[PDB]
Amino acid sequence: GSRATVFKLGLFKSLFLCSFHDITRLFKNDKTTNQQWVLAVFGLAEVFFEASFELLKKQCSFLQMQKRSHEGGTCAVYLICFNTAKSRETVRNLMANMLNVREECLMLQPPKIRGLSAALFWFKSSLSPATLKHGALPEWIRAQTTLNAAAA
Amino acid sequence: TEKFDFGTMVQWAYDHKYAEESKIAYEYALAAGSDSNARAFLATNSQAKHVKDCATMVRHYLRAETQALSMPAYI
DNA sequence: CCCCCCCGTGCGCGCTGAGGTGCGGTGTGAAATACA
Repeated sequence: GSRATVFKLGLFKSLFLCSFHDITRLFKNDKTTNQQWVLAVFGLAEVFFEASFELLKKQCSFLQMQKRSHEGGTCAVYLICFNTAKSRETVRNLMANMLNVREECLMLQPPKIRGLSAALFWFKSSLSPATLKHGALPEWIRAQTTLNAAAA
Repeated sequence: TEKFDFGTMVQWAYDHKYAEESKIAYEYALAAGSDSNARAFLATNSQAKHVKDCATMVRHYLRAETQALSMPAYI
C-alpha cells in the first residue's frame, strides 16, 4: 500500500514547508487511475535521482523533481505526469522498480487542478538549482500560476 | 499586447511634443521595439481614429499650456 | 345544406456574464466476484 501517510507528510513538511494534501487530494481507492501524479521518495542517492530525471523523461508529458535535505532524512519530491494513465499500483511498481527503496516511501495521489498552493509549490520549485523540467508544465500548474500573457 | 491605453499614447506624444497627425502615427509605429503600448496600438483595427484623437488632445494641451503664460514670463 | 383566394421576408460589426446542465476529471464506498 503506502498511499500517503502522516510520517512521510511530516518530513515532507519539515523539508519543503508545504503539505501533500494541499498539492494533491484524496484517493484511498487503489483502483482509480490518472495520468498525472505527484511523488516524494525517501532514502535516495543523488546520482540515481539525477538518473531518475534521465530515466523517466521518456514517457511523460512533463517531469519535475527537487531534492533535500539537512542531516535528518531525504525527501526527493517528484512531479510526474505520464503519457497514458496508470494506476497507483502500476505507477507504484514503476517507481519501486525505479528508486531501490521499499514500497514505503511512495506518495501517490492525483494532483489538484483548482488550488493556489498546489501550483505555487512547484512554481517555486521550478526555480531551484536541482530542479529538472522537461517540456510544457501540465495544464494544472501551467494553468493556476501561468497561462498569463507572455508579453501582455 | 495589453489593452491599448490612449492616455499613455497622448502622454508620450505631449512628452515628445509631436503634434501633427503624421509624425505622431509614423514615429509611434516605429517605436514598437520597446513599447508594449506600441504593439498594443498596432494590434487594434481603428488606428486612424486613435491618431486623430491623439493629435487633437496634444493640440489642446499645448494650446492651453502656451496661453497660460503672462507676457513678462513669456518674454 | 355545403368550398369559385386570405399570403411579398427578418434586425447595429462586437462583447460578455450570470445561469444551470451534463458527462467526466476525478468523488472513492458499500455491495459484489471470486478466492482459499
